[PDB]
Amino acid sequence: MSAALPSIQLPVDYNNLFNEITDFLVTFKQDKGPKYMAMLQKVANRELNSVIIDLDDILQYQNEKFLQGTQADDLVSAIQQNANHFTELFCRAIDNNMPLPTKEIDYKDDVLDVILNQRRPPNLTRRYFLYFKPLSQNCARRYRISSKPLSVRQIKGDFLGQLITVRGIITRVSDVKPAVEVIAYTCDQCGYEVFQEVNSRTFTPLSECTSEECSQNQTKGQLFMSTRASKFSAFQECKIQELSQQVPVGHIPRSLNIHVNGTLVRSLSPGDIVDVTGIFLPAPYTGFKALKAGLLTETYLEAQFVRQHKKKFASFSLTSDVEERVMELITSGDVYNRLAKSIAPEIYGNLDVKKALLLLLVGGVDKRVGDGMKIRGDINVCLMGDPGVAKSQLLKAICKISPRGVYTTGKGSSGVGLTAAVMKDPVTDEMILEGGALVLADNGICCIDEFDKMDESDRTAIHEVMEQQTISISKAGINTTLNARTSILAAANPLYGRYNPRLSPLDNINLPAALLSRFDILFLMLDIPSRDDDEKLAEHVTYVHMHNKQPDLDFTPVEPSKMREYIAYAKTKRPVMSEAVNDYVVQAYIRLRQDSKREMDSKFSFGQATPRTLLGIIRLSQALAKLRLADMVDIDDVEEALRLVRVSKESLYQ
Amino acid sequence: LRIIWGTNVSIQECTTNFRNFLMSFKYKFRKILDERDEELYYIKQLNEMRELGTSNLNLDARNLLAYKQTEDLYHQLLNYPQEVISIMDQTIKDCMVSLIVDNNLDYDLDEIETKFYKVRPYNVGSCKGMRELNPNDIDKLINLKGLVLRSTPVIPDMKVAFFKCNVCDHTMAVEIDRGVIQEPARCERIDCNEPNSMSLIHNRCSFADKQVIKLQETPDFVPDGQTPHSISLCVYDELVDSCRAGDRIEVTGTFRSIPIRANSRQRVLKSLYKTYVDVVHVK
Ligand SMILES: Nc1ncnc2c1ncn2[C@@H]1O[C@H](COP(=O)(O)OP(=O)(O)O)[C@@H](O)[C@H]1O
Ligand SMILES: [Zn+2]
Ligand SMILES: [Zn+2]
Repeated sequence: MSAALPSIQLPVDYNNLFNEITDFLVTFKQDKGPKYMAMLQKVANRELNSVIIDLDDILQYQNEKFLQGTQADDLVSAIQQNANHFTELFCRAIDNNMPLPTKEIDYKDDVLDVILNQRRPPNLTRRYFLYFKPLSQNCARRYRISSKPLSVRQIKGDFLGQLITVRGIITRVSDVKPAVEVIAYTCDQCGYEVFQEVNSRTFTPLSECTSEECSQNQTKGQLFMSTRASKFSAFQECKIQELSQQVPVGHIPRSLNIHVNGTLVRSLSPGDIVDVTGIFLPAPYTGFKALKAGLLTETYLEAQFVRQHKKKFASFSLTSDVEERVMELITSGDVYNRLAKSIAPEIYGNLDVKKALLLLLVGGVDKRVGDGMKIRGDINVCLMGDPGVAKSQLLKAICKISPRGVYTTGKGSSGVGLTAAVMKDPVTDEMILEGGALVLADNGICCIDEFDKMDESDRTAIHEVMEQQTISISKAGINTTLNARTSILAAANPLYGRYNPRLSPLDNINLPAALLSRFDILFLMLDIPSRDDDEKLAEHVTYVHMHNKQPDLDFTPVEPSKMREYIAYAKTKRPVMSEAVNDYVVQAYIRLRQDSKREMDSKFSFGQATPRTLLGIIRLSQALAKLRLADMVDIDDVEEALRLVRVSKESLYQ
Repeated sequence: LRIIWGTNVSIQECTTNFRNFLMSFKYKFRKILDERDEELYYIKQLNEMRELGTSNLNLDARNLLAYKQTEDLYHQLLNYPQEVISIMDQTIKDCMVSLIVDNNLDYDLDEIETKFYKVRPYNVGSCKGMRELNPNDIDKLINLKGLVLRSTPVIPDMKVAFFKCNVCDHTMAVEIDRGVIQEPARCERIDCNEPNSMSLIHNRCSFADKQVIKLQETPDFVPDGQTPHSISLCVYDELVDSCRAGDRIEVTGTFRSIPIRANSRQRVLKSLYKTYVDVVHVK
């Protein structure tokens, strides 16, 4: 019947496809030996589990063929299409030619390679996954595209399976789990194997003996399956949500799903900028069987590669250029106050507080008791002060630059959205939990605003957090003692908006010191006129509102990429405290204690300095040492600590 | 040479090396591990236990790591624990009666030949929770540390498939074959030939005991953004009524996989295999 399924043809030609590929797979020497083949030797060494695909190199071999006058025979123009077919062709091209194990197999190696060599479709002979990654357009513009960062909303239908890069944010991914690709069915009697293949969600097993010897047999002895011979590879899903600045006007953005497998499942965590790459693909759903017209499709996308403009702290390792970055950074000097200058220059002055935020980012130093306890190298900061003066530019710059960052309001969904949830998972029956604003943060930063407007509950929780990095819950299923490891930064205003200079900060302010004792730092940022300072204030404000570019100082404050770079490298040390500084610190503690107690029980008097004050002095001195990048402490730092401490409240006296 | 398919595990060589390590282990790990009187660390267990009639035994990993001839045994009990232990349960009776040869005894020999034996590797190489178990390393000796939430009741399982013929005053019997039953439809052709006449009774058959336990995982390290998980597993008979709510636990077992049905209605299954753990020992 040529009516159904009639003939038709295209320029696609698989015969040259395979030859082009497999010539490329071996002609690579431009960037051991043919390093692609050396990597294959590594694969023979069982060094990796997933092959890597660069594509500007494929462009470059097409350039080779071009420069030599050969029919370059472009496939990328096709591979950008229909990628799901190319995958089981590339795998065949490699299985065709895998080099030999330069090392020997032994009892201490992958337990799979032995079975490989014991029995030494083709899918179960594959000891290698593949995960692509597309070009960065910086190279596509070299010599002259296809896949730009795109939306949840801008699919346009026709982009099913075409090569693509989407940005957005991951809300919730389930846990990694295994899934068949090929069955291992063995015969009781024939002693031979059967390869039942599935690609669907589902199948129906093969029970009666259709074997090849049982074919020529009356009796049909039953077959069964394996738990190790049967191939496997994992399967995990993730949901993007759309970026704000690209939502059109008044429009509620929408959702999307992706599927991942195998190796790259560990490179995804919720809350981040991302550029997923891959291909958008269909699957079998039609709505739900009444609101239908046929041929309908639920759908998904393929994961093959992850880049994110936010580099977490545990991806740090030096090289022959980033160490140069840190060098030329440190070379200029004035590095400390330069940093605290470059922190959010959009807003004016108060270097003392920019510096305190920098130190909040440093956190401190972790120390373990070795007797069943540790103590946090962690910071908690506050900036009490009247309105009018800038307050929020700070927190937004913070969560702009710091990773693992979080903003919340004061009231609204503070009941549980700062806390642990309970939820069933889509892709698998299981009772998962995702947490509030805080728990998305850990070994990272938060920010809060209008603390005074929040509930007593948020106070009950944060009173735990600032000192102890746990959370305790006794509501339902969730009975945890959950780990936070977070760094608090709130803000609020006093009771009357502007200060009461005839009342104390201990009466003017709304919060109790039963909590605020935990607040190692506290600024009081209020405003009184002056004929001269506000002139150039307006100069600053007006020049920034004139063009976003900050004042044209002989100075270049620098990107947060480089800043998180330096923070991460300074997070690597763990310096030491001498006794020469210890004694001086002890004396300053006793000074401040007796002084503040006997003297400051009065007008401008806040409470009393504490052990926590001392512990914080210590942590911050450590951080200073971490910034100078020496493993010990100088006496030249504690002076800055206590300076900044008694400086925090200087404007209480004017 | 003797060897298993897809495997590098000898029975009798394992028995010999087992026996030689067993006759030779004298606080070696004090010596080779560290700087730290006594003699023949293990052998006292095996001398004492006989008069008390017990078919169990515990076992470290380090004492293999200490003795010379056990370094390769480590990676092999590791990979093939139920197989290496189907060996050692035999090597143990072998060593038993190779050690009784130097002794004359009252007739306790009516039992040990009828006996079984089993082992319990407890203090083993550390494992990092659950996330580590990408599918490369399924079905392997494993260790964990956490606490308890929920306990189930007893799963029984057919262990002797009794079978009542309908006629000829005859019973029938048949056992489980990698976890199934293939009812003999026939009627014992000789006496009577009715090729599908037979019945089934439960009150005859032999039942196993299995239990499942919900557990909360309590690592020593976690990644950036972590939170609890709740895992199920399977213990089997002679371990029941041991671990319950109110206990922290260090544990061992084997990580494994299994699919589930789509329904109570037909055999159509899931591409993704629910995971679990079978149990080897609890601390
Ligand atoms: N010192 C300043 N320089 C420039 N702009 C400022 C300054 N202080 C306040 N502002 C402006 O006024 C607003 C102050 O809001 P902010 O104080 O951050 O939040 P809230 O007043 O709710 O605590 C900001 O939008 C900011 O641009
Ligand atoms: Zn057969
Ligand atoms: Zn009968």
